Amino acid sequence: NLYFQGLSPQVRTAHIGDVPVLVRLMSEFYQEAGFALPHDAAIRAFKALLGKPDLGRIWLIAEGTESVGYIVLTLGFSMEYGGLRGFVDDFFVRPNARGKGLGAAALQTVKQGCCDLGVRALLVETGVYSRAGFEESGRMLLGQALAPPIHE
Amino acid sequence: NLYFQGLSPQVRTAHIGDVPVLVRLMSEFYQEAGFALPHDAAIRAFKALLGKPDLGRIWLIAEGTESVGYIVLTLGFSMEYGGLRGFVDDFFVRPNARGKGLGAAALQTVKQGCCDLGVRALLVETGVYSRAGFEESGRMLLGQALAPPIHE
Ligand SMILES: [Mg+2]
Ligand SMILES: [Mg+2]
Repeated sequence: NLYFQGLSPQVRTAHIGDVPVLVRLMSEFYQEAGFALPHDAAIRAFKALLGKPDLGRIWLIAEGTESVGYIVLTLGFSMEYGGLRGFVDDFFVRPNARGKGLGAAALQTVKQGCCDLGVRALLVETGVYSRAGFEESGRMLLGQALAPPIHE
Repeated sequence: NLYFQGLSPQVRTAHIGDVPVLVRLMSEFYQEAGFALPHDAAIRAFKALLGKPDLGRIWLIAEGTESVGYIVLTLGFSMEYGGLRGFVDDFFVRPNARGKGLGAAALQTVKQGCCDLGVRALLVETGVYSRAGFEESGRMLLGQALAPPIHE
């Protein structure tokens, strides 16, 4: 199939004016998991990231006249690669918009963005991912919170 | 035991002049794993990180007149926390200097550094970690390389 027939044009860069829609989408994403998302905290986070491109990038996933999803890339240095690595830090497609290939398109867009930026690797914390070239790393992830998460 | 009797003063911030020692230590770290580390790539990586504090921080672990280890903190945005999270990105103590509590001191220093910076969480990819408050996150990590790692 040809480019215009596919879903790549449906994934677009997000701007400051998109914050209200991004907040709604993140709120839906959180509600689906049974969490309440404070609107101030969400606004703060999206504005912080949009205000400093060095931190990463956000794309919205469009269908008709609506954004029906979004994906967030965050960036950090990696000694293993001697350069930046990226994370698919958050990724949401509305339930009604799933199973249409939008998620796959979003991941391809982020991967292309990474290559364009000279990003050396792309990771995600967790089907759609496997087909996008994400495979299990085999590394045990440890952590500790130093502050409450955003939904608190 | 009192502060001066402990190992916290043994963990110090690294500067540009430390690059030759950092490269040797990273080379030892890599050789222990059976890898050869290109010296140009190592120099490039340490200089990049030391040149841009927004990317993270490096500490050296001192014993007598020698650095016997180092630890690297890298920083990235996290939507989950609505702020920066940190990674213990690399961590090496020379074999002869292990089992003396130096690793524990290094991790405490990084954790304090994170709190001072308003970093919201601290993660590590993988005993010493457990006692430093790192516990299994339960999240499967997926990834794909977009470029060769530093030892290639
Ligand atoms: Mg999340
Ligand atoms: Mg490493």
